[PDB]
Amino acid sequence: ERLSGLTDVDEVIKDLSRLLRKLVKTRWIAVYFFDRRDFAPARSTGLPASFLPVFREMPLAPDKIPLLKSMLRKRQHLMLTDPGSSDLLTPKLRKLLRNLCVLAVPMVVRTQVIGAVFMARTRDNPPFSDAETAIIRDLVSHAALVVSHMQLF
Amino acid sequence: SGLTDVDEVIKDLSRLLRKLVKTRWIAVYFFDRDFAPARSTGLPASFLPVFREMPLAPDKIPLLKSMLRKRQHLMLTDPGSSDLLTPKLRKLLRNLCVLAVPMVVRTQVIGAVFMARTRDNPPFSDAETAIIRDLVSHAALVVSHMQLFDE
Repeated sequence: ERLSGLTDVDEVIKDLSRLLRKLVKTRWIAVYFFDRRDFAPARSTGLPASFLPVFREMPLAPDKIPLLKSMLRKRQHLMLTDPGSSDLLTPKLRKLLRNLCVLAVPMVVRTQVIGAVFMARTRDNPPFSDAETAIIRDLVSHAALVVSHMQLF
Repeated sequence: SGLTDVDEVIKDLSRLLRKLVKTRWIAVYFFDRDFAPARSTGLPASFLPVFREMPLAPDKIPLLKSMLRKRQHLMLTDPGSSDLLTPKLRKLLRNLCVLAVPMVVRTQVIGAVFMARTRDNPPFSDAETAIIRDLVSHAALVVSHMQLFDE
């Protein structure tokens, strides 16, 4: 009956996160929307409790984080299999993510980036495969289209 | 140019269902007031003309009417003896266990997925139907958005 009940972007992101975790083995998932020129934290699932305040308060600025600027410019996914030693991250982020393989998937609708989904698992596990990534990219693209219809209001 | 379309979502749903829940076949329909064939996977050759040309009318098939009213998935382990089917479907499906799953967005039925196994194999379990519900709900919402705002 009211538009608010039909445009609930957070329930879309919750459902997306749950389904991804059920389909692909992951330590955690962190979803951001593209605002202010930067990515704002939307929802995480599986982060260690101590890192939840960090996630909730830390915007991600492409101008500070080369990986993110690349993802945004190319409108394509990127994976870091050794973030600890990557110049494409901030010193802060290299340390935070040092034990992790990180897949960065932009939320793209037509030609535009509206957000990003980051998925992580520990580096002693195999990196995300092409097969896993194909599923992820599909599901994120579905969610992005839905969210974009909703954010029109 | 969009990163997906209704056809690609249905192919994706079909692939994931087939991967995660072993079936003989699946058949997906859109709800129009009857169900129109969308795509099948795994049907024998001889029945592809039947699938392509047999709309399913709830007014004629009580099982489908129940599915549509209740917004519930329904399983028949013995279609041959079932009063909730037509003579045609009783014969067609006599050797199978069939799960009927509605494609629902906020109470609205937009389609259905039928999944079959042979009667000789284990029927679908509650664990299997939970997986199915999750996948079908996702597809339903995306498809409904596309049908409404993009097509």
